[PDB]
Amino acid sequence: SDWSGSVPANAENGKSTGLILKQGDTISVVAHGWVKYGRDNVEWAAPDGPVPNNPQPSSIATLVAKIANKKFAIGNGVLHKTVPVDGELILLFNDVPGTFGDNSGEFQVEVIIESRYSPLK
Ligand SMILES: OC[C@H]1O[C@H](OC[C@H]2O[C@H](O[C@]3(CO)O[C@H](CO)[C@@H](O)[C@@H]3O)[C@H](O)[C@@H](O)[C@@H]2O)[C@H](O)[C@@H](O)[C@H]1O
Ligand SMILES: [Ca+2]
Repeated sequence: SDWSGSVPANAENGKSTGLILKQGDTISVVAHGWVKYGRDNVEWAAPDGPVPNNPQPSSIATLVAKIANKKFAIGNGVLHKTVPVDGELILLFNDVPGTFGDNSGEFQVEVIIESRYSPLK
């Protein structure tokens, strides 16, 4: 993997991967494991999001990619997706701001930069 590490659910600013992406690059991601987005026994999330017996609002408590303050869905993973904007890849458990204090656990995530942008010409 270009980067492998943990994404803590309680990190309100996510986990910086150090991968500096450019528009037109392609990346793949897979994310494993389980986190809590609250203290109650039902408030569990996979990267794809809350367990559906306790749904939360759109995008909340899901694993997203933050690139230059833009957010993109990742969830359990993506394959060979084109990057739309330049920026460092930050992986984030997208809880509601200010509600990370009751979060626990971490995802195990792998990122591969499948290609760096180069046009056919
Ligand atoms: O949406 C993100 C948010 O989800 C959870 O909070 C929403 C949850 O709040 C209330 O649930 C309880 C009731 O006591 O209140 C706390 C809120 O932190 C929960 O632990 C507990 O279940 C509502 O009554 C529920 O309908 C609603 O789903 C999570 O707790 C927050 O930290 C935040 O991540
Ligand atoms: Ca929370």
